[PDB]
Amino acid sequence: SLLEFGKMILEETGKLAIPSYSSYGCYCGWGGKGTPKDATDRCCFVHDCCYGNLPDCNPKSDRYKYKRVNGAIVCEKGTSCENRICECDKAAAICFRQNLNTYSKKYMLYPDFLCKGELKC
Amino acid sequence: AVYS
Repeated sequence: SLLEFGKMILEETGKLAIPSYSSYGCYCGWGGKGTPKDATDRCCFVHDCCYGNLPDCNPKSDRYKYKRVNGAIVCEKGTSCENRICECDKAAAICFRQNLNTYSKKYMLYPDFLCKGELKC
Repeated sequence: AVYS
């Protein structure tokens, strides 16, 4: 769920999910249109695609468990939906950590009309 | 909480 996902992101990057990653570029958040603006936005795009691979799961509400093994994220064993949701989130959190260097505030609250072009998962 |  968004509860577990927010806490991972905070742990990983030290930024709060809302407002740092809830309205960033074209894909972090609500969004789903156009060309991702930068590496961080790409993390969100791949994360959206990841959720897209799960039809009959509910990523926003479905709760999974995970533990830290010296920093490493380890998804604990639940339903198959919970397992796969946790892996999508884990990949996003790390992707975020990897790209922190190029995170730009210029992309926060990015306007919809500038979210142009197309990209297939 | 909700990154959507």
